[PDB]
Amino acid sequence: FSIDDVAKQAQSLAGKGYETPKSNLPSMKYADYQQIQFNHDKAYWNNLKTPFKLEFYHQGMYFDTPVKINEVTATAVKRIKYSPDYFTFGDVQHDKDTVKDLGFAGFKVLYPINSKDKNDEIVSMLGASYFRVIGAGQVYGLSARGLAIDTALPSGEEFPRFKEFWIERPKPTDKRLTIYALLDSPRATGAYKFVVMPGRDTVVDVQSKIYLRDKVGKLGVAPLTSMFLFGPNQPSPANNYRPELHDSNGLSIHAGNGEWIWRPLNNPKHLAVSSFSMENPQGFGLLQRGRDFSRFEDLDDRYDLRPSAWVTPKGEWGKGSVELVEIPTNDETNDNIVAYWTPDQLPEPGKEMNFKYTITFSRDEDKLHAPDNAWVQQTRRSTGDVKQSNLIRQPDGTIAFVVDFTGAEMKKLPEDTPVTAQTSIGDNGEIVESTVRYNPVTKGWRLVMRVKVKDAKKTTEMRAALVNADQTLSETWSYQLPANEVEHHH
Ligand code: NA
Repeated sequence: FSIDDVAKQAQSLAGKGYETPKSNLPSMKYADYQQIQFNHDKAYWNNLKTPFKLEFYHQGMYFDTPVKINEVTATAVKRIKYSPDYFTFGDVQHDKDTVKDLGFAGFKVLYPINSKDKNDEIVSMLGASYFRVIGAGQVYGLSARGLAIDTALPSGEEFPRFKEFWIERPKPTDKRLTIYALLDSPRATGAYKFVVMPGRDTVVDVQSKIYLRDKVGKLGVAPLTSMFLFGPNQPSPANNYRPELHDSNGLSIHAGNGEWIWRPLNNPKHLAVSSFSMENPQGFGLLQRGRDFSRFEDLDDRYDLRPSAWVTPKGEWGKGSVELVEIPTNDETNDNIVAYWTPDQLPEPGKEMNFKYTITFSRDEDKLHAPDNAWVQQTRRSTGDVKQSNLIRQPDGTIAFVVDFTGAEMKKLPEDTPVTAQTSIGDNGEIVESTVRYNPVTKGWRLVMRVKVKDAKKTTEMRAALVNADQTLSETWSYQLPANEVEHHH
């Protein structure tokens, strides 16, 4: 069994009219749902000699369609049948006749990633083509997807879904788990081979074969979905003991031409789409830079322990854009950040597309960056004059940003190193002041940029990179001041 077996099924589906899935759920309040729990004593492979274990999700609410799950042993492909016996329901029905047409909603993978005597979750595959992944000592944060379609387009995003999985039984000695997945969507289908490698960083190897059943406005490859409520770049308007609240705070990109770009995330008042056009992207990911607990202070959610996800393409992906979508949100309950690679041109429907890449879920951001290129540790917004601290100061139309850089090589540079800053700003803004100074506390350099906005109702974009005389010392801080962000009222 290989990806070809799945691809064959994908190609077939792509050559026929799309079959809209039909709900198979009978009569549910969320409270009741939370009562349906998987009997940990029923973990798949709990009887096998293998560190990996499987658990399943039960249908209910908006998980109104099932996914088929098969196990791939050395000699056979066995369909893992759904049974209410895998779960405990307590208060809910679950009659062997009321759950007759039910199947699994999704599945999770367990592994002793933290300690030998505990099978902790490391992967969760549930809903559309979404899945969550974590490394050692981490807590669930951002999600990845098998594919994204027409995201942020006025015509409406199309959400493909994984309808079937093939999980091969690992040898007792295996440290990796292979998962195959069949993806179906109104205008697209696909075949995936996932290879999950748990560790300090849990790395997922991805190979896919996508087929368009019909042309689409936008194809999102290797998508990531996260959440950003507020942070020092745009602090919470309402009092909150939490200084920050987010699963990611920036989009990191290693451009086709070698430049490193860092786009701090926002929670704009209006839908924001940012496109970084390039050819052959070397890498991109939604990162969580700054993991000291004091940035978050939340003991229940532990944002400080949530993974950064870095996508590394295998091969040349050609012309397209690493796109960032920021959605207005008032709550941390719904993800508002999306990132992906979207190709400029697509081949004719039915034509096969091959994408190979790895997704690294890590807490070692410094290791997800080139050592000889400084990165932005944090971005702090402040009123125009950074020297001023008066509490009743009236807006003077100007705004400032304190951007702190640090890095392996930078930490060694001498204090008196004449570090300069190459800046730039869009037509809607003007750079009033731009200074760089050494930070003896961090052993890095601090940039203070003050800019004035011409029209607060329009978007304002600026860029800055630390340079030396002989070279470029840091990634390019690429910031966007959302429209209506610095507007005063009432
Ligand atoms: Na602190």
